[PDB]
Amino acid sequence: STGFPLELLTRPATERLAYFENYTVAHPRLKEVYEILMRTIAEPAGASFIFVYGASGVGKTTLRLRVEQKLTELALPKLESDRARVPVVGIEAIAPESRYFNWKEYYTRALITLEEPLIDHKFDYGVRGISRDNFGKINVESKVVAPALRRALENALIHRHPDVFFVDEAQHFGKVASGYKLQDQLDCLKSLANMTGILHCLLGTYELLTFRNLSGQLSRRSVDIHFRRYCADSPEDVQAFKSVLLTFQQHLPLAETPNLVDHWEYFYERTLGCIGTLKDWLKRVLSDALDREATTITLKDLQKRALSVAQCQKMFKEIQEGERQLSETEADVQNLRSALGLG
Amino acid sequence: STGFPLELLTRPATERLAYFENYTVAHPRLKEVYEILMRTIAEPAGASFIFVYGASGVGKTTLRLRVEQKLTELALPKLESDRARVPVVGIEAIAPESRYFNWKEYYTRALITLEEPLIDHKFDYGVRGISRDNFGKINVESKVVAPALRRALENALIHRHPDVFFVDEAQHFGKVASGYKLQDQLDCLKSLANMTGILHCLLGTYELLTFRNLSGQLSRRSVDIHFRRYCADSPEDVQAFKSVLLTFQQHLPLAETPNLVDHWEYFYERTLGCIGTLKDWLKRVLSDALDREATTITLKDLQKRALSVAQCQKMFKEIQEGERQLSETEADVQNLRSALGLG
Ligand SMILES: Nc1ncnc2c1ncn2[C@@H]1O[C@H](COP(=O)(O)OP(=O)(O)OP(=O)(O)O)[C@@H](O)[C@H]1O
Ligand SMILES: Nc1ncnc2c1ncn2[C@@H]1O[C@H](COP(=O)(O)OP(=O)(O)OP(=O)(O)O)[C@@H](O)[C@H]1O
Ligand SMILES: [Mg+2]
Ligand SMILES: [Mg+2]
Repeated sequence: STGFPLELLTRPATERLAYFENYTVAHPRLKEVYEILMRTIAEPAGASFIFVYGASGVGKTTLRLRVEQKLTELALPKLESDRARVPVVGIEAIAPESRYFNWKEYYTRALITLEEPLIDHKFDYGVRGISRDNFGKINVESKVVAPALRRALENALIHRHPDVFFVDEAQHFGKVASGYKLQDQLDCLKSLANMTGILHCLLGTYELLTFRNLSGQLSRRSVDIHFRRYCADSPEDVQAFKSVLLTFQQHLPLAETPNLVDHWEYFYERTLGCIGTLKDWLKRVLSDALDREATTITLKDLQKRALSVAQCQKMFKEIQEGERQLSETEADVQNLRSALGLG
Repeated sequence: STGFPLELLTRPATERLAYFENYTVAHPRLKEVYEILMRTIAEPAGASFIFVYGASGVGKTTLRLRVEQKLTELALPKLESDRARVPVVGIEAIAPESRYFNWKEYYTRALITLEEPLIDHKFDYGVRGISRDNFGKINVESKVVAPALRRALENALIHRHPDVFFVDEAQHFGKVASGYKLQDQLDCLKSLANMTGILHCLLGTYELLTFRNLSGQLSRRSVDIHFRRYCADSPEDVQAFKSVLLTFQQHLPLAETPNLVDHWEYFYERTLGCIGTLKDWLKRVLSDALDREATTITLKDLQKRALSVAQCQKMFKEIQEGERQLSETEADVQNLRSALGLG
């Protein structure tokens, strides 16, 4: 069957909720973005950054988890033969309490997350302020200055040599005081990548376009992957969203399968085509309908956990201007030819 | 009976005062908001913030206490088997002495409040500057810097894994020196909730509306619960307020039960429909009556401990602006569909 296992109706509420939460659906936009990211991570070819722009509810974190799992699986059979190598290191950027981004905490937490192998792996990193402990976790004193932590992190990266270096929620890199300091931040990241030869992938919302093409040297070693949502002007995206809604309602662990394709306009209204937001909405609706033990979902149930109109109104405002910066037209190509003299 | 026990008349005034103090009434708005908050807490579904707006007088603190007690009771049967688990942790935000909201005190106070379990729970907090003592109290020195406290708090939250982390008086988060820093504070909170996976509930007055819509990412993961007051324009709210007044006068431990529905316009005028204001005003009147040993209450007595016209006039100005900003109309949906192209 193309739907959920019908045995779940005998199971209690927790099992059905867990099954619905653990389900990952495959849709064309996620598939194409995942394929492009796999291709650009297989060989960087003189690139140090992968910029993955995606709106609030597009699947950035779950895509990162999926690619992390696939990279670990692909590295597994040679990992049995080759040691001193991690497949992938995944970290998330921290929004600082102060006005500027704190690089010392970033470096120490990068060392913490990267350095969790089995205790047999000993390297004796540089600087005397970094070591192991009795629990096997790296201890970092408060007296170590930021360049020392950077040198130790560089040594760890060049030793382990991960395939990619994931920095989730990369929007937090833009919290600085000086207007021009954005270039300096991105150049610091580039310098960290260069000595280690480690491809960095930055995941963030459409705000991350502030780091897009702020320098030509940085523009050369960056790859722009757009995790586009589903539009409404294009009938193809509308049909894709309808099909994904059909797949979701097909696999909902309920006694009566609800009909959802009728109010596709309603579902698009409160999700803007985002897939993670729709999945969370359906999860909350399922939890509500399963607390009352109702054999189905009712419209008013969708109205209960739907996001506020003000919330969805503004999300479109930042998405619409975000896509405008990412819009590539034939006019831009012609100006490139005219500037280059190739006309 | 539907009112206070008649035996309390023989008892001295202290027990009558205590009984009226601990007595709590159930009214439709409080029940609805409590149900919504419990539903949101049970299945956050990728939501890290619950912004519980409400005027000063709606019962936000009492709602928080009731939710805390009910969650503790619900988690008790599972807490019998599984240990090292706190059902719910609640802390109150502190208005800073300086011009900026300090985060070091917030982190250390969250660590103190979160970590008060049975001494058998040992988790060896990160960073060497935080440890236990001879009296079971968390020791935090001035040696540690704010990122170290943040790391220790994050590890403690991950290990304990509370269902929800209540933050009362959340308006104090707005004490900043820069306008963009107001968004930066919420970004820091979002990162803290993301990297630990702990649901954060913000309870505050209508000045919390400055945190309502800012960045699409924050809007996607921020539930809005409105603890609306009882308006006078709608007859249903007037009837509910009159029912609350009637049960309050039924529950007043006096030899003679006064007539309170008659002066419902006055109460309102001096309470604006907030149940907490009515409750504490009646508490003051009853305390005066018990001090005078008077069998009943008079309007005069109400006039003695009422609220000044200037006080209530400032109340309605902030409430009027708070409800105006939170007003969701069908016209607003029309622009959203028109902007989305679904009209
Ligand atoms: N294809 C998918 N299948 C199942 N669940 C998905 C899918 N895409 C997203 N989700 C859900 O979305 C959530 C993960 O967050 P998601 O990656 O969608 O966020 P984002 O909006 O891209 O980023 P951010 O966390 O920065 O706002 C999880 O609840 C996950 O179940
Ligand atoms: N439903 C209720 N039944 C009884 N007493 C209530 C009720 N709601 C509020 N109170 C009273 O209100 C007081 C608690 O403060 P309350 O939560 O009402 O304040 P608030 O205005 O919502 O919040 P804040 O403290 O931020 O101003 C107590 O005196 C409590 O007895
Ligand atoms: Mg995400
Ligand atoms: Mg209160």
